Amino acid sequence: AKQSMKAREVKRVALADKYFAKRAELKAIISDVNASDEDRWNAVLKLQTLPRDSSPSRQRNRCRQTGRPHGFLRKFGLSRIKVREAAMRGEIPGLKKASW
Amino acid sequence: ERDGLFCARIFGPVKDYECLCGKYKRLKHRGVICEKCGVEVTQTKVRRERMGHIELASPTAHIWFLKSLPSRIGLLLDMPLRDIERVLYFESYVVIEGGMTNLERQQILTEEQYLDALEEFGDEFDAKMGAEAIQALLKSMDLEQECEQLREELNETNSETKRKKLTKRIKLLEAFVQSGNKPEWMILTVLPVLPPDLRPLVPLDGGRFATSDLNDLYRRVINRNNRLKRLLDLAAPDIIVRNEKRMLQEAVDALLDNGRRGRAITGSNKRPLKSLADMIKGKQGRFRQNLLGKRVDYSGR
Amino acid sequence: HARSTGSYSLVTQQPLGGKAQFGGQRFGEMEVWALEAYGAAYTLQEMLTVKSDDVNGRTKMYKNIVDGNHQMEPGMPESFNVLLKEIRSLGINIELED
Amino acid sequence: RIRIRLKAFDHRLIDQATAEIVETAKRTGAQVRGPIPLPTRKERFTVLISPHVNKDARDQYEIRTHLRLVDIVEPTEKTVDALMRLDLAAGVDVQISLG
Amino acid sequence: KKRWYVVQAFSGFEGRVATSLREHIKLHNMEDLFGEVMVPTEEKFFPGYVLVQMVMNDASWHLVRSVPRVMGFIGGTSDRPAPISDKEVDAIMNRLQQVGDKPRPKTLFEPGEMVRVNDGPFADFNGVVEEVDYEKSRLKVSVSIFGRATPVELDFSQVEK
Ligand SMILES: [Zn+2]
Repeated sequence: AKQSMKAREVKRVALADKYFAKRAELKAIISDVNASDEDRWNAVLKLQTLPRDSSPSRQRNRCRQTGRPHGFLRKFGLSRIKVREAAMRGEIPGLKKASW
Repeated sequence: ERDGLFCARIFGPVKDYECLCGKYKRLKHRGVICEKCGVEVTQTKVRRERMGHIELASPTAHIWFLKSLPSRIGLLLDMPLRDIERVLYFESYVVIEGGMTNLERQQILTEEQYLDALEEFGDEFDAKMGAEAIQALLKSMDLEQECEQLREELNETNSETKRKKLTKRIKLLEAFVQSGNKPEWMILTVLPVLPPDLRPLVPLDGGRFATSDLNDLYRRVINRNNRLKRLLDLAAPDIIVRNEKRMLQEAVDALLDNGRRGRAITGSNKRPLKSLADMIKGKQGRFRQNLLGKRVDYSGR
Repeated sequence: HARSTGSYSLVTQQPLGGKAQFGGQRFGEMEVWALEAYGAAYTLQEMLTVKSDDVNGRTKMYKNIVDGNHQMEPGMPESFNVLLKEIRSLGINIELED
Repeated sequence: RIRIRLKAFDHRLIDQATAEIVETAKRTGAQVRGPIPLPTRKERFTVLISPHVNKDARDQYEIRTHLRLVDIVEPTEKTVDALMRLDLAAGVDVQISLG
Repeated sequence: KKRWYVVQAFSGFEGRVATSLREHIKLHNMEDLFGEVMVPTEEKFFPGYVLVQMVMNDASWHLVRSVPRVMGFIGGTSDRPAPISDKEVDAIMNRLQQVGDKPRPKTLFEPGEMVRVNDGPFADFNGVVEEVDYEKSRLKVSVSIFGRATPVELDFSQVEK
């Protein structure tokens, strides 16, 4: 991936980190069946006001080395291609070719 | 003990260049202090020069400046020794800048004198007791102002006895102004503790530790100070914290110069235990036993 | 009894007392007066700083004696530092000026 | 009782660790329960090995996390400092739990 | 009307002082001159003082000081010793357990990473606690004292801030 994309991702992450407490609270408020209608409405509107990049469902998991969006693995934080390389080199602990 | 009298972080590591607990067993990083050890990292004689301090919950006046004959606080606050001790041992109250009432500044007050005054002058009125009150008196004692007054009093009188009584009071009043000694430094607020190496804890031949007398004195002052902090947390009533602060006052006064107060405390069995001033004074203090006369190598008999 | 260099006490770094404990003879107070009464000044200085108390002074002395030097680096008695810690452990502030 | 959960990727290493722990236990205290082997986690992964395209081209890796359950029935005073100076070999996550 | 007073005993023999005091009351049968005898206790303040509901005659004063292992009353003077208060009894009645209440049903000592374990098998040392299970009263202190450096489920009371 590009540098720019990576930067964007980072920014998104930062935003998420920032706005988590508020956003979560808002969500809770919206959910809460034992609450006022007007309040709920306000909460809904409030959420809209907050930045979009603040959402965690905005940020894509990219490879930590290359930034490749596809072929990702969570345990390693790496795209398949890089993961394989790591494995070959001995750089991922415990990981070896499996047969059964 | 971490962190007691013989601490690690407050003083130093028992072993030379070693964390007593476990890290640094070579000569590379002399100084690092991990959270698992709460220990400095220097020499074995480093603890002999380092001293600790005990945050005394309740103020305690020094015994060397209260009972020296003549007392330093006796001829400075123009108050008889008898009356000074009464208030100091929570047995008498002392006024401090009352206000628009019919009472002096040096004049003391008793339970009956305070009770009636309490219902009388309930507003602007101050009448404390103990070292705290004494400290205030000393703290709020314009040295310079007294000088002129005393000097003018000595030049406006002919009384022989008074002249000598006034010249001995003004001599210690102008001498305090000549130096950087404050009047509120007489009362001990931050009691200092002697280095462990200087109060050594060695076992004799066997399995028990023959402990020094100063460790008994410091351990009692710290036990009482912890009790007094807990009672001021719990808001105990007046008579409980008066006995608690009085026991702390007597504990500090017994640590500094034991036996100058009424009958000296004792551990084993009836013999009194030896305090700091008894490490200085006497035929077996430091002057006459280790500094004027020393034991000597390259010698025979 | 005779002693060149034996064990040293713990609280004040001076030699131990007695014969069973391998100790040195007490150079008492009246002997200090009797050396003030002559003009012997270096004899008394090594008699109460080098030979007795100062630990770095006496290790410098032992190296200098086994190398033929015959010279003392004086320093301070460590028991005077013990006097400073005992007076300082009161409310008294003793120091060393300059 | 002190339950001890050893976890590692290398099995030999884990075994070595376990033995060491047992040794530590047995000198100080008494009645070590024993080194009980729990099931191994074989966390598998498939990945495409081509840079671009070839889907049948694949490598199947795995990480074998081994478990060793060591238990100590009587915790004495001394037993607590048996393994204090003896930290175990690297690449072996231990997990002691009293009661 | 019987007012309260404070008695000092040899600290450590306090329950035996309280029992001997009740027995001296029922010996010298001044039953109308004593109400109760309090030694309060938390899951022990006050450390060495015995509270007595009493009146003040010199006979009852000699009675309480003739009870063995009792030093004396604590007051302004020894002629007429001092009762304590009554305005601080109303607030003490509403609350009598400030050092062991359910106000904080979780953290008893700041975990953070500076605690020492001494209760139970593991004892005397210290470790860093990352996560904690206050709800189920559990701690994940990675104390490196006993063993390598793994989190050992410890008890709040077992550990010490
Ligand atoms: Zn260390």
